[PDB]
Amino acid sequence: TYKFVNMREPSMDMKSVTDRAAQTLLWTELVRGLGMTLSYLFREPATINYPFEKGPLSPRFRGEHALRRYPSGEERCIACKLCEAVCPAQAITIEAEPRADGSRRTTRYDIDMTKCIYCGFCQEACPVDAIVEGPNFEFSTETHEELLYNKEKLLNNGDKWEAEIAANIQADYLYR
Amino acid sequence: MELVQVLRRGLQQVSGHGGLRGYLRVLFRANDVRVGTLVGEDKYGNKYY
Amino acid sequence: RGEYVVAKLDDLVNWARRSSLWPMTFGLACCAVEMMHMAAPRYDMDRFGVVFRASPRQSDVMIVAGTLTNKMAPALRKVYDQMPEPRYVVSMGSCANGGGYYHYSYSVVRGCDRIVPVDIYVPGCPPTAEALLYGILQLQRKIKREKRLRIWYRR
Amino acid sequence: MFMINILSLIIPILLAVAFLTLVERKVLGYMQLRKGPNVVGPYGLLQPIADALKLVTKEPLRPGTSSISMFIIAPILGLSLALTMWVPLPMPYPLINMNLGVLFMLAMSSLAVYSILWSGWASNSKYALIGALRAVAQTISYEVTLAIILLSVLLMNGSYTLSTLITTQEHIWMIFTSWPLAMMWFISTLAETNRAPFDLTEGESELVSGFNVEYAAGPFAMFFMAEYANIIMMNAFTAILFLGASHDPHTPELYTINFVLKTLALTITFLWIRASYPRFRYDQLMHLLWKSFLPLTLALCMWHISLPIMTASIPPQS
Amino acid sequence: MNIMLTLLTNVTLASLLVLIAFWLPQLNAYSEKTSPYECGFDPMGSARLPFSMKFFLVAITFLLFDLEIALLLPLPWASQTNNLKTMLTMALFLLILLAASLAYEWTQKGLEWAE
Amino acid sequence: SKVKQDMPPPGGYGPIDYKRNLPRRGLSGYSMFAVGIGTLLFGYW
Ligand code: SF4
Ligand code: SF4
Ligand code: SF4
Repeated sequence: TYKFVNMREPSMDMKSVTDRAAQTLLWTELVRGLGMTLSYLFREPATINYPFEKGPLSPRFRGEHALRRYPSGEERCIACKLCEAVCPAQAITIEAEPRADGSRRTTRYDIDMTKCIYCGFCQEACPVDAIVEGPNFEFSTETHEELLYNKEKLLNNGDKWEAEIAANIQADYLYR
Repeated sequence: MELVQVLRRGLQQVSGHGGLRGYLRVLFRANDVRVGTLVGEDKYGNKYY
Repeated sequence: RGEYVVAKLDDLVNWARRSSLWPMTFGLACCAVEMMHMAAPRYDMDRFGVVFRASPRQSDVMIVAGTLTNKMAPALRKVYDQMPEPRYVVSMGSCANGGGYYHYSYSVVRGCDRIVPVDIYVPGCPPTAEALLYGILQLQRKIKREKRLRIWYRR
Repeated sequence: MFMINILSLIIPILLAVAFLTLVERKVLGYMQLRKGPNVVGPYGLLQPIADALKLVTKEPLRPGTSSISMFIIAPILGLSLALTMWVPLPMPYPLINMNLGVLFMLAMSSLAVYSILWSGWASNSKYALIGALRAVAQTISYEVTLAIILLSVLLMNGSYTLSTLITTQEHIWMIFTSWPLAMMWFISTLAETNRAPFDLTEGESELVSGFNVEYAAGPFAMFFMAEYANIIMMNAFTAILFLGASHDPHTPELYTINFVLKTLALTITFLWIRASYPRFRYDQLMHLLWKSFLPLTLALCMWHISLPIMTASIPPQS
Repeated sequence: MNIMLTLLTNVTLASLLVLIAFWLPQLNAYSEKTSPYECGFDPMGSARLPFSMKFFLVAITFLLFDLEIALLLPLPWASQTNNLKTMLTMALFLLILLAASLAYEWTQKGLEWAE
Repeated sequence: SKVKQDMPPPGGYGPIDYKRNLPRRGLSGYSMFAVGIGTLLFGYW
């Protein structure tokens, strides 16, 4: 099925021609829009007072990457390198090693934020929920080197945004 | 009478924000005029309304 | 002594610059659409004195919004080189900051910094409108911490 | 104290133009669901100061492919004519009682072409050279309609003394006698000031700016000052010309208040129109006046010259 | 005097604005700024070439109409005459000639913005 | 526990209007011309 959009040709009686002549001469649709915009002027302005008020978000929000850790304090990352094999932009780099305790943690774990495209593929790839993307988006930096994160920076991110990530995961792990 | 009602509310918010000094401080610093319930206070000193 | 007068005067000047920076739009990809959302009613860039619309002759800040390709680079260079001082350039989006998804391309430069100086690096793919706005506010605080006439007087 | 009165004319007009740049950004935004500037001081009251300081201390770039003489003279002409064209306005007691005030001000209204042309050509850019001729054609082709409308309206006033215009209206608003005429006049005013429905010179797809392209900082801001001073001046002209007001000689302030309210209302109508309508095309732009506006204006002028004769109601000459 | 004093005040005021505008700010004065502009590029080798145009006809019919507008300007003074009948017929002649010139402009392309 | 997810209410959902309900407003063209001419005539009187 389909509908013809513009076939409504006008009539030609005296009333219709008088109405059309009035609309053309005594500008009416012009006044119609001019009055609609007036109605929008008196309405309630849609505007959020940044940074005092922030936009609504969701528990699935993808933002700054961070390396979580177990309740015992041990980092969850076992350096399976699945996230490195998954990142479409290849922004993740890991070097692993047999630690002094033995658990295979990352000697190097850096995410190039300028290469990252913020997809959330790493977290869904992680089999221990080690790498995640925190709710933070307020990390606009001044130098390009500031963006290139390190393992220590990722650990600090996971130790600062931690109650956030734990609460969001608790509210989202059932969906995923 | 809603006009005088909103005038009264506009003069009420100047009392809600701790008098003239607090109201002017809020207007100049936070770009806000309205008053909401204090739902909490963090350690660093931010009021949550 | 002179620091009092010169500091008050240059504080006035840098405040005036800070509250009236005029973006030179320059949207190349989806980052442009996100910036456009950032000028929408919700966040209302225009409230802060930023005006979004600006010819490159009358503008203060360039937002490099999107991937910058090799064919584009001379045009962006001529645009910035004509930009009157002061001229702070903010790079939005992982693509413009450096590389991007198409980092290892053949006709995409690996960062706006290799083309033009970047004053604020805004990350995101795309940087959600309020993150862009926060980068703008960071540039505003940068303009606040400006000591031009202080350095002149203390050269 | 004459020079004091002069300064009391210029300076307040300068603050009026300055805060028009705030009221437009607030009115437009509220018309399109935006809060507008309210960060620089209370309700954005201080915002025009900051942008003015920035534009004063912004670098004024010298157009390398230009002769600086006109690059400097054109802002002088545009700004000085715009302000001195406020001189003969009937405030309850007009500053200068020029016997031909309306013709005086209409003649000066044509001079904006003499800033437009030098700006467009001296700056020496494609956008500038295009927009110079396009805007020149716009304003000159609407100046004629302004002229016949002024003549036809005045034929019921009595003379070109613009102070007696109040005496003409007194009882009834003059629009009640020339609403078909004013409806054209107002629109032609919209055309002469280059506003969004009729601007055609900015055209931020193919002209970008048209005349104020290479102008930067101060000389650039001077043309904005001229442009947003012509807004207030022509809205005030229309206000007295058609929207009359009372004036008791023992209380001059009453007509002042009524007149400023009328001017603010008309300027708000300007912002109202620009915030809604699309932008004309040069083809349609000149089609609007050559094909449609001009014949109606000619016929209305004929009607308004024949009417006082047949009604035996010729206006008093003195 | 008076009027001339106002014109003097306005022109000097405008000149002070332009002087502060062009002198107060500081410029590094580097060469590549002088490169001209066109939406990102420069205006190649143009912006001064002779302008092959068509609305020249509209521009000249402007002037031709402006003469007649000048002719009909004295009307408000003219309506204060004893022999109103002749003034009525002859002013009506002037506006009719306005309309006839516009009509000949119309049908014979003319005011139709040339292509 | 039974399986649950984001589902429409059992009564489905309320109707969603999509027809252009552009309002009609304004006097007749004859009425507009008549009122304009009457205002004119009062002005000339
Ligand atoms: S979102 Fe994470 S996994 Fe995906 S590309 Fe960016 S850094 Fe790599
Ligand atoms: S997928 Fe998880 S556990 Fe595997 S290397 Fe990446 S962060 Fe470590
Ligand atoms: S950073 Fe992301 S959103 Fe921005 S241009 Fe590149 S792919 Fe698009």
